[PDB]
Amino acid sequence: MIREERLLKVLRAPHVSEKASTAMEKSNTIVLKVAKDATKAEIKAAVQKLFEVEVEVVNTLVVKGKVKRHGQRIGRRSDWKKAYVTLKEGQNL
Amino acid sequence: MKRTFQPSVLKRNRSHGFRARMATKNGRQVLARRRAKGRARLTVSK
Amino acid sequence: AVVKCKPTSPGRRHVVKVVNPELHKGKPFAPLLEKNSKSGGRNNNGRITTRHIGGGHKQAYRIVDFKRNKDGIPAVVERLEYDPNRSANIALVLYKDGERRYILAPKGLKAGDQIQSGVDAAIKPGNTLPMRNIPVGSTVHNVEMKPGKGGQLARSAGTYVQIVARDGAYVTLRLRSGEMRKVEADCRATLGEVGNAEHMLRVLGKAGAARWRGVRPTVRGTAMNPVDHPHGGGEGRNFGKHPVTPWGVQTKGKKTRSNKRTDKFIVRRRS
RNA sequence: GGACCGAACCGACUAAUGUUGAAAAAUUAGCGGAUGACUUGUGGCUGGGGGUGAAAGGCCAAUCAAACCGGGAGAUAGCU
RNA sequence: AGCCCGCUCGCCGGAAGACCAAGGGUUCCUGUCCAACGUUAAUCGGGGCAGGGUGAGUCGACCCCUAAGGCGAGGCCGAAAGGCGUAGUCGAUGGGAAACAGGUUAAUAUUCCUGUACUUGGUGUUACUGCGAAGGGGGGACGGAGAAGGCUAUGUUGGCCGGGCGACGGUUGUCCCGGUUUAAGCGUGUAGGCUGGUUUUCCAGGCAAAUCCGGAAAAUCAAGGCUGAGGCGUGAUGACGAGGCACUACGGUGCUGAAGCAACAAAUGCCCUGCUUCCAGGAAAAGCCUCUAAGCAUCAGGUAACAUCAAAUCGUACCCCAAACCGACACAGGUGGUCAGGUAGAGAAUACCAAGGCGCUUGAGAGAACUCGGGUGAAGGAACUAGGCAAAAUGGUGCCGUAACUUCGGGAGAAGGCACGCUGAUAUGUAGGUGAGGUCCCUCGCGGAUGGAGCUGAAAUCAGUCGAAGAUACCAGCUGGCUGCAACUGUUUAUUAAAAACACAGCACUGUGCAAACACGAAAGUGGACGUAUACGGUGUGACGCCUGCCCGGUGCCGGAA
Ligand SMILES: [K+]
Ligand SMILES: [K+]
Ligand SMILES: [K+]
Ligand SMILES: [K+]
Ligand SMILES: [K+]
Ligand SMILES: [K+]
Ligand SMILES: [K+]
Ligand SMILES: [K+]
Ligand SMILES: [K+]
Ligand SMILES: [K+]
Ligand SMILES: [K+]
Ligand SMILES: [K+]
Ligand SMILES: [K+]
Ligand SMILES: [K+]
Ligand SMILES: [K+]
Ligand SMILES: [K+]
Ligand SMILES: [K+]
Ligand SMILES: [K+]
Ligand SMILES: [K+]
Ligand SMILES: [K+]
Ligand SMILES: [K+]
Ligand SMILES: [K+]
Ligand SMILES: [K+]
Ligand SMILES: [Mg+2]
Ligand SMILES: [Mg+2]
Ligand SMILES: [Mg+2]
Ligand SMILES: [Mg+2]
Ligand SMILES: [Mg+2]
Ligand SMILES: [Mg+2]
Ligand SMILES: [Mg+2]
Ligand SMILES: [Mg+2]
Ligand SMILES: [Mg+2]
Ligand SMILES: [Mg+2]
Ligand SMILES: [Mg+2]
Ligand SMILES: [Mg+2]
Ligand SMILES: [Mg+2]
Ligand SMILES: [Mg+2]
Ligand SMILES: [Mg+2]
Ligand SMILES: [Mg+2]
Ligand SMILES: [Mg+2]
Ligand SMILES: [Mg+2]
Ligand SMILES: [Mg+2]
Ligand SMILES: [Mg+2]
Ligand SMILES: [Mg+2]
Ligand SMILES: [Mg+2]
Ligand SMILES: [Mg+2]
Ligand SMILES: [Mg+2]
Ligand SMILES: [Mg+2]
Ligand SMILES: [Mg+2]
Ligand SMILES: [Mg+2]
Ligand SMILES: [Mg+2]
Ligand SMILES: [Mg+2]
Ligand SMILES: [Mg+2]
Ligand SMILES: [Mg+2]
Ligand SMILES: [Mg+2]
Ligand SMILES: [Mg+2]
Ligand SMILES: [Mg+2]
Ligand SMILES: [Mg+2]
Ligand SMILES: [Mg+2]
Ligand SMILES: [Mg+2]
Ligand SMILES: [Mg+2]
Ligand SMILES: [Mg+2]
Ligand SMILES: [Mg+2]
Ligand SMILES: [Mg+2]
Ligand SMILES: [Mg+2]
Ligand SMILES: [Mg+2]
Ligand SMILES: [Mg+2]
Ligand SMILES: [Mg+2]
Ligand SMILES: [Mg+2]
Ligand SMILES: [Mg+2]
Ligand SMILES: [Mg+2]
Ligand SMILES: [Mg+2]
Ligand SMILES: [Mg+2]
Ligand SMILES: [Mg+2]
Ligand SMILES: [Mg+2]
Ligand SMILES: [Mg+2]
Ligand SMILES: [Mg+2]
Ligand SMILES: [Mg+2]
Ligand SMILES: [Mg+2]
Ligand SMILES: [Mg+2]
Repeated sequence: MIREERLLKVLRAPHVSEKASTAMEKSNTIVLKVAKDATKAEIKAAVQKLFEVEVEVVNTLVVKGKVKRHGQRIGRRSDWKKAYVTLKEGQNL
Repeated sequence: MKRTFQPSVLKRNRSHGFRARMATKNGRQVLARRRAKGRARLTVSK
Repeated sequence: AVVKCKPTSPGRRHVVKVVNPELHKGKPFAPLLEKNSKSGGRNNNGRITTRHIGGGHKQAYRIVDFKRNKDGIPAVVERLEYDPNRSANIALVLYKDGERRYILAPKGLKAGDQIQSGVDAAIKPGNTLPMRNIPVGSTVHNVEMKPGKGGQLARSAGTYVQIVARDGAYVTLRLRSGEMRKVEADCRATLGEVGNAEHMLRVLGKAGAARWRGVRPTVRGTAMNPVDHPHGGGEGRNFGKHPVTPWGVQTKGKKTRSNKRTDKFIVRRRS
């Protein structure tokens, strides 16, 4: 069993975009920003515990951060992990 | 025409990378010199 | 059989092949093979230490029994095989107990022949005995220099040694070089001459054929610059110095043997 | 078959062009090899009086009758 | 002028197309801006700014396994630093489980969705049950060339289905246009390739053991096993599908949906890691199969079926004959692998096209000299010039014909000559290739024999016919004679020298008896070589033919020693 302490840290934010929206209303899939070191197993456990929904499967990818200038002052944004969480049919969030 | 620089990341790391430098006392002296000078980049290691 | 190629191309005009129909056409006996990767004549410093070595065909090493120490047990020659590692052919022999080994193929040996090693062996080609038990005057090959060490002398195609004398613990051998040499009488030898005597009649015929055998070109010293070789230099063809090796030692008559340890065993030098 | 003709591929014999170039070695038209001592990818080994060289003092990062970088070092300069 | 849309034109098409690895790193997509950047303008951009975008049990990495090689506990060696190396441990460019078709995004997809699969492992049952390795054996597991036969990708034509009936003479037909596609998996075990099978007994082998492998001897039976492209069936009452219909936010969404066959041609792909043949004789280790040891004994473990769970992590956008990589540039350069349609063609040459992609990021005029790249040229024809430099010329296939000389192979495509388009006939399409239905047989199947419809189809001869010209374009040898040098194919001064130089097979001299000489190395060691004088090193000469004379005073080397 994954500690609840751990599960409470792994989900960071919902991800809002046209693709995320289409994923929700076509494939019953929610898109999350999750902790960089979160595994598919942890992500599944967290969503089922914290959002109280049945998860079919988690797909994940690492987004590489862009380089961005800030008044002639350059800096690289952090890489972050995105999770496409497919909910079982009948579940809603 | 074929120029002298033909990049291979594997070859780069094996020739000049951090672990190659640490492998010998002369390599470790390179790192000491570069730290002393205050280089932002000690080696080719990415 | 020695066969001259017809001159259908300049590279073929002078080729002379040794075609032996008796040699196994199939693949070698897998349990007795090992890999043997090439050196390019470079040592463990990665430096060339013997020039003119490189390339040529890949070759597997055949484990050849030079010790011939499996005594009392007869063996039958299964087949003769080509061995790329040496000038002699080799014979796959099957011992009565089921063991297979390779041996140097003596002259005359053919598939079906019986061989044996040990003191009680018969005096027939391919049989191995201590030279104590071999008649003086006999022709032998694959001769040991130290008891139990395995054959070191007379292994190349068509070579043999003559046992000229036995005096106490030692026998005197006449080697192919002409040298008269003493060896302990407990040293084993195999009766007969090494086979494939026609080996020396081969004519490679072209530059490429030497390259297949992993020999790279020799550049003459006199073709070089002084910085490269003692013979180097000159406007046109010049020489005008005593011939030497690349390292400056005289190379036409100067003797280089220097081994006081083994001098006692040499009854007479080759010349 | 280090055979022949000929593309790919590898070379580089001639000419013109170009020479503050399109290019710090090329382009165009022709040219040689093209199953071999062939060619090529990836990785590896050889280190500077050292390597490697089918030998031209060739090549060793556009650098070679002794690489490059740092040091002895403000070498020395009866010369400008 | 340069952006977008449209119509036309031109260019590439063994690429100037499509895609991988590498290398790069957001360049990708959308909106917005045009200062700078872009060799011009720019409303455009690989430019600025903002937002979005990369979804995996099966693809790759990681992982298991090793090659060259690296490192290397102890160890050996070395003033120190260090060198070398054993056990080991790393190291791919190689070996090792498994997924396909269709659909979808502005931008990902073998990753998402739909349909249909497959692999490995952990649990739990149930039944049956000798399991067990750091050890043994097998396998994995291997070259070059050649030739076929069987196939498929693919193409062509016919049939079938849908559409058309023509801006100008003709075109309801032997007419025109388009489509005619469908996977892995599963079942079947074919063309063909290889191999005798089975049961006993015995045994100096495989570091011990072995029921395994090896060896020996009988008996018995002769077809048993293994491998295998493709086809066929199923997958698929599906998917896709030319069009049509309804909407357009004039970008394109929604709905429906015909035929979906056959013949012939056919790879450089597959069967094939095959077969034949040759000498230069062609990795390793694990996974995998099998054997036992110590050990464990109605246990663990093994095998099979079923159920269940798991298969993480990282990569995944985009560029790659390049404006994104290597070349300081948005640079005529360089960059490994895969795919490869039509007509003509021997062809991956070449011409024109397809799919697809582009018109090369200054234009507009003008129509001087001169320069560059080309076209043609009266008469002459090398008179040019250092030199026929450059140009012009030759150029194909078939048949005829072909000298000196020669190492008997050559020289030779020597030289030189003739034919060559189209139409018709032989023959409404021939010789040949392919092969259906039927027929009969059968050890009734992907079978055998015959049969020969249909399809495909050279080459020749004869007769005719058009042009100045029929290898019509592109493409595509100039030829011959005497002679120096080097035998030859090769190699070389990256970037002014390709040669007569280097190498070379062959020859000779010489050293070298193996802990070899010799070489790298204060050394240990290593190469020489897991070679052994028919071998190895050094030196000179340089195929082959005929040959290689005299001098040992000098210098060297070898030997002698009173
Ligand atoms: K041999
Ligand atoms: K030579
Ligand atoms: K000289
Ligand atoms: K040198
Ligand atoms: K010279
Ligand atoms: K000279
Ligand atoms: K390489
Ligand atoms: K130097
Ligand atoms: K450099
Ligand atoms: K346009
Ligand atoms: K403008
Ligand atoms: K991993
Ligand atoms: K498959
Ligand atoms: K992708
Ligand atoms: K581009
Ligand atoms: K003008
Ligand atoms: K020609
Ligand atoms: K000549
Ligand atoms: K000559
Ligand atoms: K040349
Ligand atoms: K040369
Ligand atoms: K003399
Ligand atoms: K003398
Ligand atoms: Mg999924
Ligand atoms: Mg992923
Ligand atoms: Mg950061
Ligand atoms: Mg040599
Ligand atoms: Mg020689
Ligand atoms: Mg020279
Ligand atoms: Mg000298
Ligand atoms: Mg002279
Ligand atoms: Mg002189
Ligand atoms: Mg000297
Ligand atoms: Mg050739
Ligand atoms: Mg060159
Ligand atoms: Mg050219
Ligand atoms: Mg050619
Ligand atoms: Mg010179
Ligand atoms: Mg250079
Ligand atoms: Mg110097
Ligand atoms: Mg000083
Ligand atoms: Mg000064
Ligand atoms: Mg324009
Ligand atoms: Mg084509
Ligand atoms: Mg990459
Ligand atoms: Mg940017
Ligand atoms: Mg863009
Ligand atoms: Mg501008
Ligand atoms: Mg941009
Ligand atoms: Mg895989
Ligand atoms: Mg070591
Ligand atoms: Mg140690
Ligand atoms: Mg490993
Ligand atoms: Mg690999
Ligand atoms: Mg894309
Ligand atoms: Mg082969
Ligand atoms: Mg077909
Ligand atoms: Mg081919
Ligand atoms: Mg992609
Ligand atoms: Mg441009
Ligand atoms: Mg370019
Ligand atoms: Mg290339
Ligand atoms: Mg072309
Ligand atoms: Mg097109
Ligand atoms: Mg003009
Ligand atoms: Mg002209
Ligand atoms: Mg004229
Ligand atoms: Mg005229
Ligand atoms: Mg004339
Ligand atoms: Mg004249
Ligand atoms: Mg004149
Ligand atoms: Mg000319
Ligand atoms: Mg011309
Ligand atoms: Mg056919
Ligand atoms: Mg003359
Ligand atoms: Mg020559
Ligand atoms: Mg040549
Ligand atoms: Mg040059
Ligand atoms: Mg040149
Ligand atoms: Mg010479």
